[PDB]
Amino acid sequence: GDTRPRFLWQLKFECHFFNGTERVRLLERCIYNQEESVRFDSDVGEYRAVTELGRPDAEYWNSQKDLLEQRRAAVDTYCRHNYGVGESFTVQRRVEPKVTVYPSKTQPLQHHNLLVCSVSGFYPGSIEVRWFRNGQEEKAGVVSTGLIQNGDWTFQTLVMLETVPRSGEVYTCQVEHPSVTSPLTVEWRA
Amino acid sequence: EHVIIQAEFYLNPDQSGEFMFDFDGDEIFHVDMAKKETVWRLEEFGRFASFEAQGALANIAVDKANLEIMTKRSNYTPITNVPPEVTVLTNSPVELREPNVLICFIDKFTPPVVNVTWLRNGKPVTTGVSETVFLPREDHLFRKFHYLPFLPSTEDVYDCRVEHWGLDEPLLKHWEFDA
Amino acid sequence: ESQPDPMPDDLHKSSEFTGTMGNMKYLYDDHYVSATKVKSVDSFFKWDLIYNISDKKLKNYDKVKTELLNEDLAKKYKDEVVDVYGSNYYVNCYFSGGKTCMYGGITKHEGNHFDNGNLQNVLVRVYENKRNTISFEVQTDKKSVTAQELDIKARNFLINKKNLYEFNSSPYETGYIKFIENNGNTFWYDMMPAPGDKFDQSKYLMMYNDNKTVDSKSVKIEVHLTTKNG
Amino acid sequence: FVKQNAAAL
Repeated sequence: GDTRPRFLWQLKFECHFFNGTERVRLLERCIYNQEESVRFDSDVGEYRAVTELGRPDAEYWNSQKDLLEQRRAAVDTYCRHNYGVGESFTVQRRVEPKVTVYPSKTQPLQHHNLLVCSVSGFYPGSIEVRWFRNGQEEKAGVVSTGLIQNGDWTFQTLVMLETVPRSGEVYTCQVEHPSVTSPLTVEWRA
Repeated sequence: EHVIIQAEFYLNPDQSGEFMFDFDGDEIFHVDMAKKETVWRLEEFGRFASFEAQGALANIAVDKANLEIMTKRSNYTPITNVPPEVTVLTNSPVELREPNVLICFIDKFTPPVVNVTWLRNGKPVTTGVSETVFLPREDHLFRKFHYLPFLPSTEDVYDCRVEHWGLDEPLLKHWEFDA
Repeated sequence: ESQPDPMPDDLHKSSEFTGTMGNMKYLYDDHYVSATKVKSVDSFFKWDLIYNISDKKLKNYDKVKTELLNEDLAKKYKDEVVDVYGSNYYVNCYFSGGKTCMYGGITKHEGNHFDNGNLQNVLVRVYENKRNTISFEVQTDKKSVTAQELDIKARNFLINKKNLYEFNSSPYETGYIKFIENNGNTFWYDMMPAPGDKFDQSKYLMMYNDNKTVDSKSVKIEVHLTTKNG
Repeated sequence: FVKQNAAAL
C-alpha cells in the first residue's frame, strides 16, 4: 500500500465576465493543499496574501513591476481575448432539451398522481421549467431534483408535480430555454 | 454571467500534473503532459480554435518548483484526504433496449488521485468506457466523470467502484433498471 | 512481426516542408549528449529521468532530462548505472546550470562495453532512388546500442558527405533509415520533417521514446533516399 | 486561446 503523505499545489486564473466583455474581473489564485494562500484580484490591482503562508509571495510578486503591469492588463490581453476566441462555440452554444412527461414509478399516497417532467440533453444550463393546471401555474406541490451537469456539455433535470387528478384536467410542463424562440410544452391529460 | 478558468496543479510524490481550461464548469480542453498536445473535450472545439500545448509544460515546471518551495515552507504539512461523494446516474431517462450512458460522478475530493472501475453483474467492464481529467471546484477540491455506454435490460446490474485514500474501503455505487 | 516498409505515400516530402531545414540539420550535425557510467538524480514526470551531465563542448547545460515511452521504462533505469547517448533539444525543453532535453538513449553500463577502448563497426548501406550509391560504417562502444545512437551517427556522416540536410531544404525528397536485426525483425524512421512551415524538434525526437536497442555486432542499417525527379 | 504564465515564487 502507498501511505506516503501528499503535497498538492494548484494555480488558477479565473476570468469572470459580466454582460459579455463589458465588465471583466481576473482572479489569479494559489492553493497549497486545500488552503488558498495568495491571489491577484484585478479589482484590487496587486497581489494580496490570503493567509500567513502566502505573505512572502504577495510581497515578492508586488515588487516586480513587469509582473504587476502584465497582470493589470491581462483582463484585456488574456480574459477578453480568450472570450472572443471561444464565444461562438461556448457562450453561443445551444442544444435543445428533450422533454417528456410520465407519472412517477413511486406514487405513494393513494388518490394522488405524482407527475414527472424530464428535461435532458440541453445546453446551456440556464433553464426554466414550470407546471400548469388548466393554464394556471402551480406553485405548490412542485419539487425539483436540481440541475445536473453531465460533464459532456450537457445538462438534465427532473421537475415533479403532485396532483389530485380529475378527469378532463390538463397538466402542462412548460420549458423555456435559450435554444428555443418560444416555450416548449408537454401535456398530461388526466 | 460567464467564467473561464485556466486550472493547473502538480502533486507530489505522484508527480501528477494537469493543465486545463474550463467554461462555466465544463472542460474546454486539457493538455496531454506526455504527448504534449491539446485534448479537446468535444471534437468540434478543435476545429473552432487552437492552443499551443507545448507552452503549458513551462507552467507545470514552475508549478512543481513552487510546490517544493511551499512544501518545505509549511514544514512538510501533508494534505488531508477528503473522500469523494459518488453518484451514479444515466445521462437520460432509461428505456429498455434503448442505448444510454451510465455516469459515475466523483465529486468534492482531494488529492486528485482516484481509481474507478465499472462492474456489470459483479464483473469488471472495459468496453467503451471513457473518463475526464480532474475538474476544479471553488472550494479547491476536485470533480471527475467516468462514463459507460450500455444497453438497458432487466438483467444487467452495474456498480461504480471508487477507491481513494480518504475512503477506508472501496466505495461501490449500484445501479439497475427500476423504471 | 516487424514493421511494414514505407510506401511513397507513407513518407514525408521535403517539398511539402516550407520551414528551415537547418533546424533538422541542427539535431544531427555533430550534435549529441553523451555520458558514461552515470545514474539518474531526479525525475520531472514518472516517465522521465534527469541526469547531471555537463556540456564539455560549450557549457550549454549541466542537467539533462530524457523522456521515455512509459513509467515502466523509467522505473527500469532509475537506479541503474548507465550510459547515455542521444540528440538533445532546447526549444520547449522544460523541467524543474543550463538544461537540455531528449528522449530514450539509455543503456545499462555494466558489461556492455569492449575491453581496451575497442569499438564495434556497424554497416550502413545508402540507397538513392533504389540503387546502392555508397556504403560505410559507424562505430559504437556498446554491445547493445540504441537505434537512436546509430541513427545519429549515420546522419551526421551523411550531412557532411552527402548534404543530407542543408540550411533550407534538402537535395532529397524523401528518406528513411531502416534497421535490420539478425533475428529478422526490422523497423524504420522517417528522416524528413512533417509537412508545414515549422519543424517541431521535440515532437520529431519523441520517436526515440521507446529506447529501442539493437545488437551492434549483428545489426545492419539501410538508408533509403529519393530525389524529387530522379 | 492564450495562457497566463505561471509566476515563480
